[PDB]
Amino acid sequence: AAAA
Amino acid sequence: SDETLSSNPLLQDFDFPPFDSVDASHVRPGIRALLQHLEAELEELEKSVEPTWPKLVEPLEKIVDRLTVVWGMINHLKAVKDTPELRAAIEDVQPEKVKFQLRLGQSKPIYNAFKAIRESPDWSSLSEARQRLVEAQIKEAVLIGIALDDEKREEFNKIEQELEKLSHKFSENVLDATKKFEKLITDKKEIEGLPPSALGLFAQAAVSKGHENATAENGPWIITLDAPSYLPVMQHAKNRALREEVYRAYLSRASSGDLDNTAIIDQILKLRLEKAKLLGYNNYAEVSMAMKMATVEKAAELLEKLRSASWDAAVQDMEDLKSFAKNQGAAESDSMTHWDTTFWSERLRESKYDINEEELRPYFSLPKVMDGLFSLAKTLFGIDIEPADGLAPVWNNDVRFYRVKDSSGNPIAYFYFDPYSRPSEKRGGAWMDEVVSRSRVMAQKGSSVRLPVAHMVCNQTPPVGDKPSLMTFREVETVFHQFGHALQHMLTKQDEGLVAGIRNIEWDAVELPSQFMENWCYHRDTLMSIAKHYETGETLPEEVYKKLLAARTFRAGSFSLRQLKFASVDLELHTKYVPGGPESIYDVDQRVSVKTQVIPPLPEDRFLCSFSHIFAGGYAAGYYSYKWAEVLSADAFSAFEDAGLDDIKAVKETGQRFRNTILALGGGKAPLKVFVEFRGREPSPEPLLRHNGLL
Ligand SMILES: [Cl-]
Ligand code: NA
Ligand SMILES: [Zn+2]
Repeated sequence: AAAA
Repeated sequence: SDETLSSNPLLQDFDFPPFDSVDASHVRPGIRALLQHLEAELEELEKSVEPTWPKLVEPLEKIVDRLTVVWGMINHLKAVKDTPELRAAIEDVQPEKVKFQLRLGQSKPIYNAFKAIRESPDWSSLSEARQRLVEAQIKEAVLIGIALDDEKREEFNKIEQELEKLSHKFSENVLDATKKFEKLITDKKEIEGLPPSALGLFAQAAVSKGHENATAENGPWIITLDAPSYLPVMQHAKNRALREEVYRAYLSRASSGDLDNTAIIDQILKLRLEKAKLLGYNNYAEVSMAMKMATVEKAAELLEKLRSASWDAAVQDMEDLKSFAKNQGAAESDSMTHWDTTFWSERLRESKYDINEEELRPYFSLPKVMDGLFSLAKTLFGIDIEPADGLAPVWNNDVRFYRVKDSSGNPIAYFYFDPYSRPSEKRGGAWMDEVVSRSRVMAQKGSSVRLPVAHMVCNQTPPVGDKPSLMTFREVETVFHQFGHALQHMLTKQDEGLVAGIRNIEWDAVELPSQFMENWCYHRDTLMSIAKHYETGETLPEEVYKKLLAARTFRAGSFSLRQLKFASVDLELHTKYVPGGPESIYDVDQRVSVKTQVIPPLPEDRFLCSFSHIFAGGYAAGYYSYKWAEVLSADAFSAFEDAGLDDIKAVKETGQRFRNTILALGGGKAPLKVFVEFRGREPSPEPLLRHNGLL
């Protein structure tokens, strides 16, 4: 996952 | 029951995953049957392996792709539609899946074939993307323990198995802890200061827990720890005792009893260090850096540079809050605490800039935000995005689905968007995930490429009653951020599946396009295109836009230091810290905080227990990746500033170059080289500092  | 195993939705060929027909009951049979098939395929690959694309890379991608897509869809459902039955099913099969991943990654016939390609006399003629692919496969095999003799190998595999189990546990505990807290307030007085929007949410929450007479105006209210509920309390509750309680509850999530993540963290760090030693490194950070642009030294240097640039501003921010609270006659101004910060920051922001978040909300409705975002994407990148709901199965009635078309009207990609907080079943925060990659190998017979598909997930304030979701500016930025990730996945021009999209991009570069997109929230044409009253249709007044613009750098020093604290504690925990000694993770937290916070954390601070980025995410010894990439994103944005943001011709020309470099090249070229191809020179931290008023 490319989170924030 | 009553259906064949062969009919299991997880085992079918599908264009879009069967998100509407898969549940816990499919997982054990589906995953176990799939793994048997992939085992046989791996055997066939190993038996026929040659150092060529058709005999190595293509059959490998077919194996990797199937597992990634199917496990990906299950893990996505776990993240957005958690159930006890789904948890149990994933737990039951996860070791078998991990065992297969280790078997595949540790394949000596595959590794030896890749080395033969690397050692070919005409290596220099192989395409850059394919060179990147080969180099990545070789490096990854060593990092998954292929060079270890059989005894050390066994130890390595046991470590990998346990880490996978612990990370899943960590995230379940966080969800459960956020879910558990409920504050029922009967007395209208205790909720003084909470705006209509928050009252409306807390009442809507009260209805769902039995209180059917509950209204926003009068009826009872339920306070929860998910962001859309938690933040308004910390921003607006005049009752200081309520702020302290809610703050302390948030800060201690998953830190005691059944849901305690403390021992889980301790074990994770122990295992990570054991893994590092097995691989011949000094600590886990060195392992992490093997696949990153940075080194431990260079990451620490950047953090210290940004910290030094942020410190004085952060101290002044603290003094500003004290001064303001004191000038309001606030008794706590003599002893400001962590549960006063957000409240007084908001009061200061309102007074200083004359902007009230509640009054802005009607101008930021999700449908208009999406329209504006798509308009921007058309201007910058030449793509047309339209609703395609019905084309792909979805897991919830709130999930949107879109088709992305090029200028000729040809579909080039798709994405799902699951926008609203749903804390009963859905992980917090916001993220992007791959659904399927752009891939020549995985194309249908007749067509040249399988088109890429992405997930965007946010957790913004849910719709109230019949109205659309009305957003804060931060929620708008969050949508732009995840859309940036989705764009890099979707607009990739690589058809080499294993390096397409965001794959094989060094982790400290993946937050480039996402953070890049956030800058456009302040671009006048973009903001004005979005900011239309949801009922009235009127554009946000010019004078209000100017106030929003003025407030951009408010508390930039404090926001910066907070991020640096997270990045520094991550690095410290994976470098100097050794598990098992008298020093705890909270002692590390306290020590690191001395230089990265203006006041110490509470002794009861347990934020680490919910730091899923580093314990149940891709950012272990890597949280600094945000700031590393933000140097890149700010500098990339400065190319538009240089070109002329008031010149639509310049904006489109620059946008096209960005589209054809950062968004196009995936991991098929080193990220620094991609950046230089766009920027014209190596990166500078000056734009980042300038944008935030920290020069
Ligand atoms: Cl092996
Ligand atoms: Na590195
Ligand atoms: Zn991100």
